[PDB]
Amino acid sequence: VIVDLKFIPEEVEAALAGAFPVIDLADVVWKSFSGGAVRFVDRTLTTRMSEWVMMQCLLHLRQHRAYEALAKKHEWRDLSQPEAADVTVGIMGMGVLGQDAARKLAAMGFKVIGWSRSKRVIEGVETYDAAGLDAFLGRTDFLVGLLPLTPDTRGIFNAALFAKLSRNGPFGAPVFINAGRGGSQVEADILECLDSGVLGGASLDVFEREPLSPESRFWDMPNVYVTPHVAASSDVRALFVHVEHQIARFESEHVV
Amino acid sequence: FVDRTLTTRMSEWVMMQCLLHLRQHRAYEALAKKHEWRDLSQPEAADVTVGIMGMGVLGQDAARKLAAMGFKVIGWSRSKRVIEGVETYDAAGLDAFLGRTDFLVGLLPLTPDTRGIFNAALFAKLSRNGPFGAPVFINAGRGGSQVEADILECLDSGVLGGASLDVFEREPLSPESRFWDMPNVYVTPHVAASSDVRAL
Ligand SMILES: [Cl-]
Repeated sequence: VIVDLKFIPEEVEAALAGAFPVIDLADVVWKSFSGGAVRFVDRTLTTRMSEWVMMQCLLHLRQHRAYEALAKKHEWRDLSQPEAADVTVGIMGMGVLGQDAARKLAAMGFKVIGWSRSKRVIEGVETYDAAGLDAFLGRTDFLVGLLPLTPDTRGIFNAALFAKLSRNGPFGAPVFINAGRGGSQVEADILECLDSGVLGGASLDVFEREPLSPESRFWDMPNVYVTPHVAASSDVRALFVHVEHQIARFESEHVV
Repeated sequence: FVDRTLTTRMSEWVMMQCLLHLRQHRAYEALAKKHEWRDLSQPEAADVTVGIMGMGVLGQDAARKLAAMGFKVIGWSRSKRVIEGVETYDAAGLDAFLGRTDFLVGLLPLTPDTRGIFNAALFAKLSRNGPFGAPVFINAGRGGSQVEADILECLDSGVLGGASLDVFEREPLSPESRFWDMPNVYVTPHVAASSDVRAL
């Protein structure tokens, strides 16, 4: 089997031991069977994404940066701490990813509301539509972006949207979390809102131009968490089980 | 004063620690400090076993929530307990429990049965077969249940790969403690659950 994948080479090399019981062209294609989304539909992407989203909401809720700054000073000091039920997480995007995250955040105690341009009826979650966007934003303390990039979501996360987020929550200023696509945000507005305090903090997994430039100001900011577009990663061992099975079945799905 | 929010608050902290360790937060922050964009190989929660010692109210709440997030979860208590949805181990099953555990979570009360229970000999029985090759220790019960000199020695030797500590043998933790500067140790000042003073 020909393997030409621009993934982590060590993870590919390691995953070949056992797989296809192998012309590895770094010595099945992704920037040379597709390596990602005959396509590969990795069933673990949703649950992986929800781990990242949950982690961001907890990092912000539990004041991780303030406690780490105290730890760096070797200073023992308890801070006033809201519970998850004191914070409304507003999720823009009520597809598979938004629905999974909503359910899990609510089970952890967060108040959760959802938004999509056209109304969706989601069991257990109050949802808002385009006409209800202002009301949705005004209730939201932690804004979570799980939207696709379409013409309707180009630069949707912008200065005016951030200015309509709630300032009535326990931190007095909203937080922005995005793991959809960088084209959905106006990065200059995010930076200016962080500098001005309109946004109290952010978690960004996606950027207008990836990989994020080493000169970006996002890297050093005290209340911004940067991840390199890894909210969900495929396991290459899972890809080969998909290729083995589809190679075997063909010898005995998911054609584009 | 019985603050009804303590359980759910505790589970927030426990969930946060398990995700911080799972998602390699320290490694990604070190990358960010270098302004270096680099993806790391990433297990999913289903690749990690969280073993919770203490299957009272706190342990049960945490176990349920960790399993809903995708973690493999097992529980331990000295007495046999049957807990819906969670595999549990008893006194006789302690060594088996430890050998299956990648992230050890302490949610025990402090009694003569739990005094200094988290010690070098216990850490030596934890799994090294998980995706990081070394176990992690997380404690939010009481500091009297751990032997801090053993935690430090195990971190130095690599017997423990990292830790999250909310409780300590002597609180407040001394400014001279080695815990504060370690790259894979998270320190919180006994705040896994705080009572809301308006409720008092
Ligand atoms: Cl939408």
